[PDB]
Amino acid sequence: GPLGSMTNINFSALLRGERMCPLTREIHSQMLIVTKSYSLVETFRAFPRLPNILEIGNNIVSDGNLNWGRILILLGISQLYFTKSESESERTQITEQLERFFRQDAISNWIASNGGWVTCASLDL
Repeated sequence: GPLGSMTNINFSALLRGERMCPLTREIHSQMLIVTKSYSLVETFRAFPRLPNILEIGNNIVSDGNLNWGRILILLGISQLYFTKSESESERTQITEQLERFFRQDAISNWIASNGGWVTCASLDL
Protein backbone atom coordinates (compact mmCIF):
# COMPACT_ATOMS: atom_id res chain seq x y z
CA GLY A 1 0.00 0.00 0.00
CA PRO A 2 0.89 3.70 -0.07
CA LEU A 3 2.83 5.42 2.69
CA GLY A 4 0.80 6.28 5.77
CA SER A 5 0.52 9.75 7.21
CA MET A 6 3.58 11.33 8.81
CA THR A 7 3.90 14.68 10.56
CA ASN A 8 5.11 17.69 8.61
CA ILE A 9 6.27 19.41 11.79
CA ASN A 10 7.61 17.47 14.75
CA PHE A 11 5.56 19.28 17.40
CA SER A 12 7.17 17.41 20.29
CA ALA A 13 10.62 18.53 19.13
CA LEU A 14 9.29 22.04 18.54
CA LEU A 15 7.95 22.45 22.05
CA ARG A 16 10.95 20.82 23.73
CA GLY A 17 13.22 23.25 21.88
CA GLU A 18 16.23 20.97 21.89
CA ARG A 19 17.08 18.76 18.90
CA MET A 20 15.08 20.00 15.89
CA CYS A 21 15.39 19.67 12.11
CA PRO A 22 16.09 22.89 10.22
CA LEU A 23 12.47 23.55 9.33
CA THR A 24 11.22 22.96 12.85
CA ARG A 25 14.05 25.12 14.23
CA GLU A 26 13.08 28.02 11.95
CA ILE A 27 9.41 27.69 12.88
CA HIS A 28 10.53 27.80 16.53
CA SER A 29 12.40 31.04 15.87
CA GLN A 30 9.34 32.56 14.15
CA MET A 31 7.15 31.43 17.06
CA LEU A 32 9.35 33.26 19.55
CA ILE A 33 9.33 36.44 17.42
CA VAL A 34 5.52 36.39 17.35
CA THR A 35 5.35 35.57 21.06
CA LYS A 36 7.35 38.70 21.85
CA SER A 37 5.78 40.96 19.19
CA TYR A 38 2.24 40.23 20.33
CA SER A 39 3.04 40.20 24.07
CA LEU A 40 1.69 36.69 24.35
CA VAL A 41 3.10 36.16 27.82
CA GLU A 42 0.75 38.88 29.07
CA THR A 43 -2.41 37.66 27.37
CA PHE A 44 -1.59 34.03 28.24
CA ARG A 45 -2.29 34.75 31.91
CA ALA A 46 -5.97 35.12 31.03
CA PHE A 47 -6.19 31.59 29.53
CA PRO A 48 -7.40 28.60 31.58
CA ARG A 49 -4.98 26.59 33.66
CA LEU A 50 -5.99 23.38 31.90
CA PRO A 51 -4.84 23.38 28.25
CA ASN A 52 -7.23 22.69 25.38
CA ILE A 53 -5.15 23.45 22.31
CA LEU A 54 -7.72 22.04 19.88
CA GLU A 55 -10.32 24.45 21.25
CA ILE A 56 -7.88 27.37 21.09
CA GLY A 57 -6.94 26.59 17.49
CA ASN A 58 -10.56 26.29 16.46
CA ASN A 59 -11.28 29.57 18.24
CA ILE A 60 -8.58 31.36 16.25
CA VAL A 61 -10.28 30.40 12.94
CA SER A 62 -13.80 31.17 14.20
CA ASP A 63 -14.15 34.06 11.76
CA GLY A 64 -13.44 31.66 8.90
CA ASN A 65 -9.98 33.05 8.11
CA LEU A 66 -6.50 31.73 8.72
CA ASN A 67 -3.02 33.13 8.22
CA TRP A 68 0.48 32.23 9.30
CA GLY A 69 0.51 34.80 12.10
CA ARG A 70 -2.51 33.15 13.69
CA ILE A 71 -0.78 29.77 13.38
CA LEU A 72 2.32 31.15 15.10
CA ILE A 73 0.15 32.62 17.89
CA LEU A 74 -1.39 29.18 18.42
CA LEU A 75 2.04 27.59 18.57
CA GLY A 76 3.31 30.25 20.97
CA ILE A 77 0.36 29.68 23.31
CA SER A 78 0.96 25.94 23.11
CA GLN A 79 4.63 26.52 24.00
CA LEU A 80 3.70 28.56 27.08
CA TYR A 81 1.41 25.76 28.26
CA PHE A 82 4.09 23.16 27.52
CA THR A 83 6.79 25.06 29.40
CA LYS A 84 4.48 25.47 32.39
CA SER A 85 3.57 21.75 32.44
CA GLU A 86 4.69 19.63 35.37
CA SER A 87 3.99 16.10 34.08
CA GLU A 88 4.79 14.10 30.98
CA SER A 89 1.09 13.28 30.70
CA GLU A 90 0.22 16.95 30.26
CA ARG A 91 3.04 17.56 27.76
CA THR A 92 1.96 14.59 25.66
CA GLN A 93 -1.66 15.76 25.65
CA ILE A 94 -0.61 19.25 24.54
CA THR A 95 1.34 17.80 21.61
CA GLU A 96 -1.52 15.44 20.72
CA GLN A 97 -4.00 18.33 20.92
CA LEU A 98 -1.80 20.32 18.51
CA GLU A 99 -1.49 17.43 16.08
CA ARG A 100 -5.26 16.94 16.14
CA PHE A 101 -5.82 20.59 15.24
CA PHE A 102 -3.47 20.53 12.26
CA ARG A 103 -4.84 17.22 10.94
CA GLN A 104 -8.30 18.72 10.47
CA ASP A 105 -9.04 18.77 6.75
CA ALA A 106 -9.61 22.52 6.48
CA ILE A 107 -6.41 23.39 8.37
CA SER A 108 -4.30 20.86 6.47
CA ASN A 109 -5.72 22.06 3.13
CA TRP A 110 -5.04 25.68 4.07
CA ILE A 111 -1.40 24.97 4.90
CA ALA A 112 -0.93 23.11 1.62
CA SER A 113 -2.56 25.89 -0.42
CA ASN A 114 -0.66 28.70 1.34
CA GLY A 115 2.86 27.51 0.58
CA GLY A 116 3.45 24.93 3.31
CA TRP A 117 5.49 25.34 6.46
CA VAL A 118 8.51 26.24 4.32
CA THR A 119 6.65 29.38 3.31
CA CYS A 120 5.88 30.08 6.97
CA ALA A 121 9.55 29.62 7.79
CA SER A 122 10.45 32.05 5.03
CA LEU A 123 8.25 34.99 6.06
CA ASP A 124 10.21 38.13 6.88
CA LEU A 125 8.85 39.02 10.31
